[PDB]
Amino acid sequence: QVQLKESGPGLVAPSQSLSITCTVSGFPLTXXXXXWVRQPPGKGLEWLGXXXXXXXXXXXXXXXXRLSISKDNSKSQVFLKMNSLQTDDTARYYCARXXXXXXXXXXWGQGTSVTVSSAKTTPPSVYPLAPGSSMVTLGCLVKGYFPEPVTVTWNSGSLSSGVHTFPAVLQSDLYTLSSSVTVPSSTWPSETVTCNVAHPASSTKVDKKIVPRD
Amino acid sequence: RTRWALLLLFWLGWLGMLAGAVVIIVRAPRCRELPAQKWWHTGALYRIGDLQAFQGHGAGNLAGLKGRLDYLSSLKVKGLVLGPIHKNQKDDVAQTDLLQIDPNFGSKEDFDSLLQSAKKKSIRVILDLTPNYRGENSWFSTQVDTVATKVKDALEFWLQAGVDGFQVRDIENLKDASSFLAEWQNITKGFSEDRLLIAGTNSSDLQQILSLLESNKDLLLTSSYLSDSGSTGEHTKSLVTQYLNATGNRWCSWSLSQARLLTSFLPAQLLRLYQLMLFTLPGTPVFSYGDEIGLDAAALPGQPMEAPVMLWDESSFPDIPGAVSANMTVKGQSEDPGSLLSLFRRLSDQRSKERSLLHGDFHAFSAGPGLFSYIRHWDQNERFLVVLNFGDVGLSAGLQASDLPASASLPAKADLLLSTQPGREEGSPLELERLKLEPHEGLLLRFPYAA
Amino acid sequence: DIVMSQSPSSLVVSVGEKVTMSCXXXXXXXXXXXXXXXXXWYQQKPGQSPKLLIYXXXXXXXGVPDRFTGSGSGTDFTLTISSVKAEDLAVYYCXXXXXXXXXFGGGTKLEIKRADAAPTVSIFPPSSEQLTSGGASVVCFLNNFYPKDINVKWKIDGSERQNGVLNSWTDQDSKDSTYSMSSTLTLTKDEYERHNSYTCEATHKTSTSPIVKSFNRNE
Amino acid sequence: ITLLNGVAIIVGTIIGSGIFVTPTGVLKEAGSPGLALVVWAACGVFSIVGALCYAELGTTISKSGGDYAYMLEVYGSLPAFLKLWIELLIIRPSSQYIVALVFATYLLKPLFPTCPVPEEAAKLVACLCVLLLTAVNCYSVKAATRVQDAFAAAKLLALALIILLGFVQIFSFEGTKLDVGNIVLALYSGLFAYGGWNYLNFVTEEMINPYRNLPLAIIISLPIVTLVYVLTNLAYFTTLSTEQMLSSEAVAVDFGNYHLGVMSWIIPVFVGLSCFGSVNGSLFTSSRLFFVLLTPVPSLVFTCVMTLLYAFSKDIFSVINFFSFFNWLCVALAIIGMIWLRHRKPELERPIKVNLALPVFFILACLFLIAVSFWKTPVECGIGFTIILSGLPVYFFGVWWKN
Ligand SMILES: *[C@@H]1O[C@H](CO)[C@@H](O[C@@H]2O[C@H](CO)[C@@H](O)[C@H](O)[C@H]2NC(C)=O)[C@H](O)[C@H]1NC(C)=O
Ligand SMILES: CC(C)CCC[C@@H](C)[C@H]1CC[C@H]2[C@@H]3CC=C4C[C@@H](O)CC[C@]4(C)[C@H]3CC[C@]12C
Ligand SMILES: CC(C)CCC[C@@H](C)[C@H]1CC[C@H]2[C@@H]3CC=C4C[C@@H](O)CC[C@]4(C)[C@H]3CC[C@]12C
Ligand SMILES: CC(C)CCC[C@@H](C)[C@H]1CC[C@H]2[C@@H]3CC=C4C[C@@H](O)CC[C@]4(C)[C@H]3CC[C@]12C
Ligand SMILES: CC(C)CCC[C@@H](C)[C@H]1CC[C@H]2[C@@H]3CC=C4C[C@@H](O)CC[C@]4(C)[C@H]3CC[C@]12C
Ligand SMILES: CC(C)CCC[C@@H](C)[C@H]1CC[C@H]2[C@@H]3CC=C4C[C@@H](O)CC[C@]4(C)[C@H]3CC[C@]12C
Ligand SMILES: *[C@@H]1O[C@H](CO)[C@@H](O)[C@H](O)[C@H]1NC(C)=O
Ligand SMILES: *[C@@H]1O[C@H](CO)[C@@H](O)[C@H](O)[C@H]1NC(C)=O
Ligand SMILES: *[C@@H]1O[C@H](CO)[C@@H](O)[C@H](O)[C@H]1NC(C)=O
Repeated sequence: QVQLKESGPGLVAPSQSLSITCTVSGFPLTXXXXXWVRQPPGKGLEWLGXXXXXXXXXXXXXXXXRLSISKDNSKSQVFLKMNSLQTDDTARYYCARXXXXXXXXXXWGQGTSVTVSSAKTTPPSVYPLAPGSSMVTLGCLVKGYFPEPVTVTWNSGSLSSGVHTFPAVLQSDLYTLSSSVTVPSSTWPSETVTCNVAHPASSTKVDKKIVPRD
Repeated sequence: RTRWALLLLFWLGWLGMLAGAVVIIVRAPRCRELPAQKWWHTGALYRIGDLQAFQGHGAGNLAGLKGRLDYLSSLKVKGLVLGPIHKNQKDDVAQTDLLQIDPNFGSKEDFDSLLQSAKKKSIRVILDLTPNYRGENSWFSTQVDTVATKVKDALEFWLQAGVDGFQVRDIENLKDASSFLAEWQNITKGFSEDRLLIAGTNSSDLQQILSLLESNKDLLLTSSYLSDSGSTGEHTKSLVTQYLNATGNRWCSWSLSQARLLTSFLPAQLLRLYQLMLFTLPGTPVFSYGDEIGLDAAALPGQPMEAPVMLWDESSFPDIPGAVSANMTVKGQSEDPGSLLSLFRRLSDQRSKERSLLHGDFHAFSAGPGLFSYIRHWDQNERFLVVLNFGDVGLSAGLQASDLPASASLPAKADLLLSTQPGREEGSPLELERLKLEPHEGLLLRFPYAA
Repeated sequence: DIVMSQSPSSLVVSVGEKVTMSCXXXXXXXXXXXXXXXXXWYQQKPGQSPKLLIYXXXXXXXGVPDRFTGSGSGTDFTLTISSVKAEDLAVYYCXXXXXXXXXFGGGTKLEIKRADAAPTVSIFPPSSEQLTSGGASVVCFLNNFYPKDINVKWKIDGSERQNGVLNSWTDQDSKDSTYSMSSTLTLTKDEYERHNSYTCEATHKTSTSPIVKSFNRNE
Repeated sequence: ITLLNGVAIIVGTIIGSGIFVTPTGVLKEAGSPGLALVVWAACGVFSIVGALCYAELGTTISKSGGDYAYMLEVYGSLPAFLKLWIELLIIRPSSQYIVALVFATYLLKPLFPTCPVPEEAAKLVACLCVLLLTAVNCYSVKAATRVQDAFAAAKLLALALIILLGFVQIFSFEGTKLDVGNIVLALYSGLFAYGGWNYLNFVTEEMINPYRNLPLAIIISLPIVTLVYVLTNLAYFTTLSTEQMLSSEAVAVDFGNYHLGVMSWIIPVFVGLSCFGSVNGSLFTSSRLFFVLLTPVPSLVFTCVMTLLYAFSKDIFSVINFFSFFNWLCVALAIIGMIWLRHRKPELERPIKVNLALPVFFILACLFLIAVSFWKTPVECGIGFTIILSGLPVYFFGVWWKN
């Protein structure tokens, strides 16, 4: 298999340098050229540069001055140095993999959502939702966190039916999203369904075991 | 009175002008002496393994070869490496004599007329001496010590009959390979020091090739070192540079294989990209026949891939009439200026003529990933810059000339001699900081001394 | 620099309708020495990294379903799905497989037509943990409706409150091709306990009358 | 002096030291040696129609006119001043610069056999030959011409030695590069070696009767030199590559090193004294013709200073084509005079009567030579044209300040 693990999203103050990593496995790093691709959300893709086994870069002219691609041959990972981050650098930074001088990025990375701002990291405040008073819905309201990516699943891969995780909206410089799951009413009294959150900018993993209303 | 000063000032002023002229030629740098160029250094070689298939259908005699030489000297080759024509019945030791020619090929008086007609065109015939050229094991598996003396006794006979060198192949199949090449290089040079001995090997790794060249430093060693270069020429910059430092920049042959063509190893998109490289590297390129028109062992049914049939015109292959097109022939490519036969006649023109490509120096510098580039220079003649793009994309070559000496450094513009792909204008000056090559394009740029 | 222009900005089809999307390059993307066209086609499912489908303008990559056929040369190209499935909802891009600066495409979003379906309105009171910290917010979910244009209006026991409400549609499902909509109201501790009944109203094309779910604070 | 010994007086003048510089320049603009050989044989019989009609002209202007320029030009064109001025500033000293410069390249070519010679070191040694030979004329006119006749033997045996090796060793039409801008610019370089036929009346007319001798003594002396100029090209085309002699400053030294090791010692001292005396003899004729208040001595210092001004050039073949544009200009204005004297004056012409066939072949031919190179590259013709009109300031200085 070909796996390209990636660091996950990071928050930085403006005009600070950023080094993003693209740690790989499953193939020799010296025999294929690893490229970097920028994408802002809701827009088009943009290409940044390349690398090799001789650390030879082929950068693009729109983004040549503030990018410095490097490769660590020992741990099999490549680096990308940001410089003088302006507010129009909040984007995803994919790290793909192309054959030896063919420019056909087959196996892509997982994505790192770089978000640049002057604000402070805030841990989320998660509250459950109970219906009270033929199937019924359970909700998980996650409120008050500044760095945008949060992955919410139900009982870590147990519940895959009706799992609607809504996109995050911005108000008061914090993000609030809510999730929903649809299950019959025979299971949830006879079990317990627990919302779990993951905040990869802070690793604040909080669970809330849902109690039923009376 | 008036006669005193004005002639004395000329008596001062003439020595006032001689004092400049006597030191300026001392401050100016002088040439270093040219190396003694032997006859094979002055160009390429050209191998003919099968006379039966070079012209075709029973007319493969040595007597019919004389009409081909005016074509074969338009390519401007400097040698000719005729296949094993001695009498040999396969896998039989006692019934093989290297003195007498097989009567299917001709006779002894036909061969001596061939050497005379080749001297008028400055073409040197190098006789092959692989003793068993019909068995799968080339060097007579048992009783190896008399076949050493069968070649040693036959190294005197063809040398007193006027051949100009020798060639043995498959030296990985006999024992004591490094010592038998020492006795024969002595005999071939002790007769005259303008004779040759090209050995051939199939081993691709470097550590077996240096062990043959550590005893004898005066033979060419053709091998399949450059053969397994990669899918798209991946390790070509790595294999060329590491081999020239392994020998300390000596003289060495540059060929893809010991017997096979170019297209047994490369895609058809990489043929014009390797003929540019094989001429401009510091050595004698050793082509096989058909490598100037792009002959293919495949794409024609019923062909032995060891010895394909040459395609002179559309009547060259009468067995399958609809196979041979009008752009695959020698006649069809001679007038087409964008063909492959014109590239072989433009590059072998520059290899025989200019003095940087003849015996200049080699300094390859860093560039972008996926492309290869190097410089060629003698003392004060024209300088040459080759740029080869091995990738399947349009990379912009970023040439980083930070380790070149001050005598051979890059200019800001250099005019294009020829490119392997049509689409650029030739002779016009070309900037170097914005080069922007095409997919699989190679360039040949020249620039003067200007130092 | 080659400029890539993807023609349809957004299309909507039903299942099995043989959709095509066009493309156009500024410079010619056909190298006239090998006569092979150089263009690529990527597929970006929502919330995921992109995935290669077609390179050299007609060669499907390893592991791609055979619905994706791409053809053309010169400066016109076309990706064709023979018959779309329920999971082929994604965004399709265009690269330039032979260039120094590889300029990507604009993008084209593929929607899916389905028959109309009514929502499933559910309303939640604030939880006991949120009541401890001093904040109050009520949530009105709307599940599994197709046409993706619902105007939710909030009413507090007969008073239509329409100031400071949040809405966030989710992207279209890959299983049943439906949408979802959440609606949360931002109030205080004092503003929530000053009233008893809260009304969430859902306007749709399936029904003329809105669907109403509600609750009372006092029980 | 008879017909036989009188012909040997002619070949002593026309075989100059220009032969050692031009075959590089005739091959550079004609490509292949087979076309380069026919350019050599063309300009030889091109000279024989022009040098014979001058022999019909020069015998009349010496008896009835009595001078080189003036008394002929008071028939032809009374502004003769610019004609003597173009003759004395760009015709005489530039000819004295080239023959001085070939001495400089051949003297240093053993030191730099494969390198090009440092061109700013060839400017110094060329002017070191002229300042030695300017002062030797002004100090003693007797001692100047005495070793000059000894140096006249040096240009012959060094030329015969090259042809001596041209027979010991023993495509051609492939690289033609035919162009009307190239076939007239390679014809200028071959005509530079045929020097002194326009001064041929002062050498041979005094000895014997010019009735039928002087056409017959020139119709056989020009084919006997054109053979020697061709036979020194085949000694180059067989002993060297066409690519080796295209990149060469001294082609004879590259020839001499190929054959014997101490023949490299003997060539640049033999051809070195060839152009050493050829610039010595060129200072003699340019000294007297301005005279024929002022002694002959300041005529020697004026052609000395104005030949050092040509060290600001860049190559020999630039100033050769600068020379041949104006050397062939002034000969066309001379031969237009004699055809104008075919209806004007009786002249008492009994040296030679024939003026029908030969001059009309020539005047249309040198007009073709002057037409192509003016349209080709006038950056050397225009700087020569911006100074021929500059004599008219000096002409206004002569009209009124002496009146
Ligand atoms: C290069 O030549 C060597 C000669 O030894 C080949 O090695 C032999 O290969 C045959 C069949 O491939 C085996 O039966 C022998 O045992 C091998 N001998 C040794 C000593 O290894 C080798 O295969 C050749 N390589 C190529 C690519 O043809
Ligand atoms: C007008 C007369 C006096 C000119 C005389 C020129 C003399 C001084 C020149 C012309 C030819 C020259 C020689 C040409 C070649 C060589 C061989 C070289 O390895 C050492 C210098 C040496 C030996 C030169 C010495 C100087 C030399 C003899
Ligand atoms: C103003 C008039 C009277 C001056 C007369 C003498 C002139 C023509 C001569 C005398 C010395 C000569 C110089 C001697 C040496 C050199 C060095 C060479 O690399 C270029 C030419 C150059 C620079 C010459 C130019 C012409 C020169 C200046
Ligand atoms: C007629 C006159 C003006 C000619 C003058 C020529 C002079 C400048 C030339 C001719 C011979 C030359 C010498 C020939 C050989 C050598 C030996 C070499 O290792 C250093 C330079 C040196 C010493 C040369 C210096 C310059 C030189 C003296
Ligand atoms: C290059 C620059 C400096 C000009 C050089 C001019 C030289 C060559 C000229 C100018 C003046 C000349 C001198 C003028 C007068 C005489 C007196 C005569 O009884 C012998 C010659 C002699 C001694 C001349 C020698 C040459 C001379 C020195
Ligand atoms: C009449 C007086 C003032 C000057 C006499 C010497 C004249 C005729 C000489 C001396 C310097 C010479 C110039 C020197 C260099 C060049 C550059 C070359 O690319 C074309 C010819 C040209 C332009 C020459 C033309 C002739 C020239 C001007
Ligand atoms: C050949 O070998 C002999 C003895 O083995 C030796 O004396 C001779 O020098 C050799 N010839 C060469 C090295 O040219
Ligand atoms: C060439 O030789 C050494 C030995 O392998 C190699 O490591 C190095 O790259 C080169 N050294 C020099 C001085 O060129
Ligand atoms: C020669 O021409 C044919 C057309 O008949 C073409 O198919 C073929 O590709 C050409 N050969 C090469 C090497 O391009």
